[PDB]
Parts: sequence; structure tokens; C-alpha cells
Amino acid sequence: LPSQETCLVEDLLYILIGVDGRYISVQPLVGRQSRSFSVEQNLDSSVKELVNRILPVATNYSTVTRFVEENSSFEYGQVNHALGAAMRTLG
Amino acid sequence: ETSLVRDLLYVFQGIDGKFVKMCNSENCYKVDGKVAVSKSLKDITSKLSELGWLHNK
Repeated sequence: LPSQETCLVEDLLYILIGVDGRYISVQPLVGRQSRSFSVEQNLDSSVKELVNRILPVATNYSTVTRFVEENSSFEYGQVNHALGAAMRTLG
Repeated sequence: ETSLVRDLLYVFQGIDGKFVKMCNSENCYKVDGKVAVSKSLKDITSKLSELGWLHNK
């Protein structure tokens, strides 16, 4: 059991980097910009549910690294383009 | 023994662990479904319920 927890923890740490894992699969909702991550069933359902509290963190991390990708893709000169660079620095 | 030590970790973080406990109110009482075991798990897991019911509130 705890080794199956540990490789799910390592899959979770890749998901928070912002990259697709092995057992945690990524489902597109609006174009996989609001990523509803879905892990498979586990023999212990509880430790799976502790991971379920953590997939909204990479969901919201995917929203703001793609927010600062969007405003520079149209080369905005406005002050929102300088606000997003702080978000790049916080990222 | 050790599986009951792991089972209390999961209700301490949240909702039910190894087995189902079917109570989110008035305490999160643990049901093992075993009678041939000793009668000394029901009171320890009664103490683990007041820590888990206070956690989800």
C-alpha cells in the first residue's frame, strides 16, 4: 500500500509542475485550460481522495500560466502585460 | 494493529479510510464488521471519531 501512495505522490508533483503524468490523466474542459485531473481508482480510496484536494492547485496553476501566455501572444502594450510578468515571476 | 493505525490517519485528514463509516454527524463512528476480534477497538475508534467529526466541520 504505501509504495502505491508514493508513486501517486510523484505523479502529483509532476502535475503541479504543469506536465502530464502517468497514472493521473488530464481531461480537457474548455480546451484543457481548466484542467479537471482524474486519477484512476485506488485500493485505498482515502489516499486517492487526499490527492483530490490537490488537483485544483494545478488546475489554477494552469489557468495563470496560460493567462500570461495569452496576453503576450497578442503583444499587448497595456499594464496587464506588466501585471502578468509578476505572475510569471511568482510562477 | 498497524492497519488500524493507518486507518485513523485518513479520517484525521478527512473522510473514511480503509472501511466505510457512514456517519458525518454526531461522531464518525468506525465499523469493522468483526465480532471474533477483541472488544477494545470500538472505544479507541470512538475516540478517533470525535477527532474526525471535528475535522470535517
